[PDB]
Amino acid sequence: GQSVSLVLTQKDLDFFSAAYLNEYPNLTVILHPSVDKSEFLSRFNVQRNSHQVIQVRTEESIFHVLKQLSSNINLITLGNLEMSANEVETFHLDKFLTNVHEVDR
Amino acid sequence: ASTEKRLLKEYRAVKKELTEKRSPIHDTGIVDLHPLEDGLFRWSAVIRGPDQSPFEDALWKLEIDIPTNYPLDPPKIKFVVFGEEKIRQLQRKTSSGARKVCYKMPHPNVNFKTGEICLDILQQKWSPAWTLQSALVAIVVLLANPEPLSPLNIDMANLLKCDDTTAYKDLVHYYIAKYSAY
Repeated sequence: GQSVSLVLTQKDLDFFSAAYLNEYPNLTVILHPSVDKSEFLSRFNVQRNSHQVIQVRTEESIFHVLKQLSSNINLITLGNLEMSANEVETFHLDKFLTNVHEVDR
Repeated sequence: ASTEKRLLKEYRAVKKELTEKRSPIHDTGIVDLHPLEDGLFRWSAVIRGPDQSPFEDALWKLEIDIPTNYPLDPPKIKFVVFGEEKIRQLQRKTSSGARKVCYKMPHPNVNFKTGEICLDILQQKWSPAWTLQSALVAIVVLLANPEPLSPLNIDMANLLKCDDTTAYKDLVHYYIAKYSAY
């Protein structure tokens, strides 16, 4: 049990590997609006883990999805959003780190 | 004094309505409803979330506390919701006996932790006109018809305020997959 929320923009996407979803049941992926869910799933052959992946339609929704999930680890590069200086929402979330530090967990 | 025999009548009613195949009970979402133990004042119910909605095709469990002056006062009704560690142990008993039930409830008008529900019918639009059975049907209607402006779960409600209907639905599909059990 090692709970991680992973938010992938277009750019963050190269730090992904089909391997992660195979191996960690408590990993949960949140796609930016820029990333289509169904194309993402065939591009990494992760159809089996449809449910673990969450298609969001606005950037704001990301934070609600993170806050609803409340994962122990929260990986997200805020710098890759189009929104900025809206850190209006907070630290409700345990252990945010920039998405680059995937490999640590 | 009297309450007891109403409650007993409500039980017999629903008992026999579920025994009939063609009765309208089934399309209302009510899978099961009964008292616990010998005590009439605590009940269990199982409901099926309504079609054309993100809660479709999954069951939920409800616990129902009946006050003594019922039906003048409403029952207290909550979804049974467990911690992620309690659910993963329940999942270890996988022999596919009775039915799969989901033990998380992600909806704007239910409290994610407690299982508590925010529905007018239960909070003093209640009247003795209502029964346990129709209050349940009311809750399934609520599942299809969340009210974002009266939220007990802010984050699910805010997905609707954003109009992020797909995030709402993916997330509901998530919880059902990962957190059901027997």
